[PDB]
Amino acid sequence: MNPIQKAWLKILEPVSYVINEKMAKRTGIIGKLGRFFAIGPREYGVHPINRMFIFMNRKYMAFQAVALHR
Amino acid sequence: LTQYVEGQIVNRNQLTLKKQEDIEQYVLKLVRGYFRTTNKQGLNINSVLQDHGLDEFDSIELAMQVEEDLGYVISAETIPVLNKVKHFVNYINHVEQFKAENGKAPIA
Amino acid sequence: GYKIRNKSIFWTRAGWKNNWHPKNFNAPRPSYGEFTMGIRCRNDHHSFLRYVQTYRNMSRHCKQYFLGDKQLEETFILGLRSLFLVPYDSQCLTDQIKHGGERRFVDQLDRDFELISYNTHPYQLFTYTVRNEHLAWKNEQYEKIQKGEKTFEQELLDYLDEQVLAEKAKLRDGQNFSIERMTEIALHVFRKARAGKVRPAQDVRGPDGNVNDFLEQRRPFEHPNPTGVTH
Amino acid sequence: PKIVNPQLWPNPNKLRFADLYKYQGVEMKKINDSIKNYKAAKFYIG
Amino acid sequence: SRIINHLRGDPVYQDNTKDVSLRGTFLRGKYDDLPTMIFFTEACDLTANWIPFFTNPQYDILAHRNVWLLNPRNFGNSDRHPSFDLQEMSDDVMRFMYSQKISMATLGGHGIGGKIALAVGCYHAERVTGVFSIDSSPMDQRYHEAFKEFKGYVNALTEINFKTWSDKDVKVFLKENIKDPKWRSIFTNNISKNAKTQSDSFNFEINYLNHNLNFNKADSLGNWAVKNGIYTGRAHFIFPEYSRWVHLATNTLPMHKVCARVKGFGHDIFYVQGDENPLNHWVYDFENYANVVASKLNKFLHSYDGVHALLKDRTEIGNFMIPDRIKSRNDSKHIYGDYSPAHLHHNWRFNHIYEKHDELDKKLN
Ligand SMILES: COC1=C(OC)C(=O)C(C/C=C(\C)CC/C=C(\C)CC/C=C(\C)CC/C=C(\C)CC/C=C(\C)CC/C=C(\C)CC/C=C(/C)CCC=C(C)C)=C(C)C1=O
Repeated sequence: MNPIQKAWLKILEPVSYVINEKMAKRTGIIGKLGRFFAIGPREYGVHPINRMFIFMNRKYMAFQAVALHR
Repeated sequence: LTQYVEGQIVNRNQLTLKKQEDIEQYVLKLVRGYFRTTNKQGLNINSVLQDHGLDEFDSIELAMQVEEDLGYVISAETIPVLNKVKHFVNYINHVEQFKAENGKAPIA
Repeated sequence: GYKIRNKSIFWTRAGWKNNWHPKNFNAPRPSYGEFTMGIRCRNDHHSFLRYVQTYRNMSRHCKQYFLGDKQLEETFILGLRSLFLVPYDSQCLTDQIKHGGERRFVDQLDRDFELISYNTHPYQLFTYTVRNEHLAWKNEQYEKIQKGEKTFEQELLDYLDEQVLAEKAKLRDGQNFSIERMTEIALHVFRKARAGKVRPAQDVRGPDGNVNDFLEQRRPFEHPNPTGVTH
Repeated sequence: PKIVNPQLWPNPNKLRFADLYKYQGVEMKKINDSIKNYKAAKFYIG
Repeated sequence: SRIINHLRGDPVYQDNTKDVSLRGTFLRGKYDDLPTMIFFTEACDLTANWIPFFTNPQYDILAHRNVWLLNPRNFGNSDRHPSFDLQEMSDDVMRFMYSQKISMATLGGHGIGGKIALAVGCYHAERVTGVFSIDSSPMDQRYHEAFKEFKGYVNALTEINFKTWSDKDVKVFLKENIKDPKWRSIFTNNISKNAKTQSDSFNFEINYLNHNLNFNKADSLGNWAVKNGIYTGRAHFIFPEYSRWVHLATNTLPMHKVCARVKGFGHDIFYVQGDENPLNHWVYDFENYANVVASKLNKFLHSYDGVHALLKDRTEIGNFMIPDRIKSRNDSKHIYGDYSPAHLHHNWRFNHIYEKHDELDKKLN
């Protein structure tokens, strides 16, 4: 979760009501459509790019300390 | 001149002994206050700190406390010879005489 | 369980388990005055006093951030001595080190003090974290005692004291309530209490006494698997 | 913000299943530590 | 007395392989409700010899599980039947578990006993939590030197006729024909005198056994047939470093070949550090070998036995969610997602613990 996801939720508050309360619990294709596009927290919502930067930043920074501490 | 004591800032007080009897009492109170000292009541003027669970590194902590209570600046060359209660008593006198004759503190 | 089988594991070209003077070609050789014109050497006889002042500094500079916690100052001292007593108690013959173990260890402790002077030594940051977690748990006990409430630690002691009475009231043939028996009683309670933290005791069943908790469960709608796919 | 729950299945009890509800907080806790550095660097960058 | 309880009965020769009942010793656990462990001793070997292993405070195995030291058919006090088909001998255990009201059990074995234990998991996996095999492998051992001696000794034992032979004639026969000290002692103690001192005989069926071994075909106990299949559940193998029965070089591959969940050496397969000694097969005698087996056994029972395949350890129960396959549930309005697999009570069928806890759950709400 992050602030940008929380902004979507405030904007999608009425949309969440229509899809989740009404559509998601119907039967038929209308239910399959609502349960599929259900609004909430992200499944597998992690961002590998952001995580990649964090790893290389920490790995490259430890090299700086060795190279600079002479 | 202030120090933390159990999370509270307390004003530190310095002592001025200028008397033999006051020195022997201060050192014993000092050595008996150290958590490593054994047989605190068996401690006397002629007690070897080694015989009470104290080593060279504990004499340093004691000297560090003498600077806190008296304001002295003890050099590293003088600490390793303080292995008895008698040694702290005689060193404290030599410092008081040096300042009373030379008008300055000994070389640190 | 498993022991090293190679008998020559601790063998070196300098002897068995020799980590003080490894064998090298350029070995130390003597010097003669009558034949020596000049020399460039860094060895001196100042390592002893540097070993003393280094202790006084590392001790006094660490206490600046203890906030007068007497119990922490005494604990830190025991840890500081364990760091300076390594050369005196080690298997390594520190008096036979290649070019002087005294200068080597002193120069090493000086690098630790430099980090201490900046309050950046990992032992310092580790001491702050360890102590804060301890005081948060001690203050929780204090807040519960001032309210007259019972601590989870006292409830165990009282539950263990009564179990000992029940177990010794039937131990009449013998009368040696060994420390072994006292121990397994406490561990059995700990294992049930340990599992109780994650699954508290709802009813007379006790801590972690519900089979239904171990039936098929699913992540809540509000917290799905963020790290990977689910199907 | 409150999230609408279709209530198709009952969510696990936080007391009995607490680890399932932790990841969300630690993620924001990471970001807050980063923001402390952004603010502390206002004078250096400026 | 109480902790040690071995049901008493007389062997019955059976013409039908389904009317076979198993008998053995039961070791009660320290605690009230514990899952059960069924352990099979070496062929022609006494169950009592394993009592000090399972009744040692240092190991404290009974603190974990109740132990059933059970004898297979044609061994010990159990019924007798010429067939040794692992499928038939496995059904015997399922009836015993039914007669004793055991829903599912942990299975163990020593040597050939390990095969019998693993066969039950291969034929009845839904009711077996784990398998712990000691100095055995699901492998053809007909040509192993250790088996040949056992196969050879059993054949020599067919020459003695207790009716005509005197007590001294027997003792002289064993020392000369049986060189191994342990096997010799095991066989001597297996000799028993029936009521009214009518005559002495072996507790095990010497005729049916020799035919199984002497014929030396697929049904032989040394053989492990492809018909036995694969074991789907938890399996841990422990054998001596220098063992005549399981050679570390190649006799570990059958475990991977037969057990699907076996990860490999260092995780589910271990060897005990030891010297070359033909007596290392009997780990329970030597403390050094036994201490490692017990520690590894207690670890398997505590953390690995009865744990779902895709979970690492018992610690992950309730905190690790397994992915679900699509279109695997009957409900059509089901949002497929990760789930923690269901782990049931060890005897949920023959008790009402679920019916009881359902009521208590309602009282909360
Ligand atoms: C200083 O010490 C050092 C380190 O720290 C120790 C290092 O880690 C390192 C190593 C360096 C790294 C680990 C970084 C690696 C990064 C690399 C290789 C490049 C990464 C490139 C990307 C992730 C792609 C980015 C692509 C885009 C931003 C384009 C898409 C976005 C668009 C078009 C949005 C428009 C953006 C702007 C107008 C810029 C304004 C900035 C904003 C934050 C506005 C954001 C606005 C919104 C609405 C979110 C070094 C060299 C170093 O010197």
